[PDB]
Amino acid sequence: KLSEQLKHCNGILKELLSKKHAAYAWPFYKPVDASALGLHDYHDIIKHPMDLSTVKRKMENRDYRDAQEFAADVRLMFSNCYKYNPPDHDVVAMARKLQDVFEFRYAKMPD
Ligand SMILES: CCNC(=O)c1ccc(OCc2ccccn2)c(-c2cn(C)nn2)c1
Repeated sequence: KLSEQLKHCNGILKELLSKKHAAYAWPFYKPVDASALGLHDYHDIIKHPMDLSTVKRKMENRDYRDAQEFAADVRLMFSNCYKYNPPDHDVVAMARKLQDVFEFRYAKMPD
């Protein structure tokens, strides 16, 4: 939502939030509510929380100046998941699948 590359980023963001990917994207829709989920060590392990609603707010507010800055937040969101959770947890399988969607479309960035 701005430059050509940021339009491509906004397109990816809309796809990640779309019903097409909802079966595995839903844990990433909103900030992790650590207290609600009983994850009382979450904010000791994850210094920089990130989620798709925060990425959406930042895109809407024209916070991202380029595609690289947008991608860094999306990857931070996945990295937090891989850091906090055992690699055999259901949420990690969901993260892997949504990251596959992200990486393959991000690679189609217009020059
Ligand atoms: C290391 C222990 N982890 C958790 O106890 C845990 C539980 C639910 C989560 O999210 C809701 C969710 C996801 C998938 C299936 C069912 N419920 C999470 C979680 C969510 N995110 C983004 N990262 N971890 C962790």
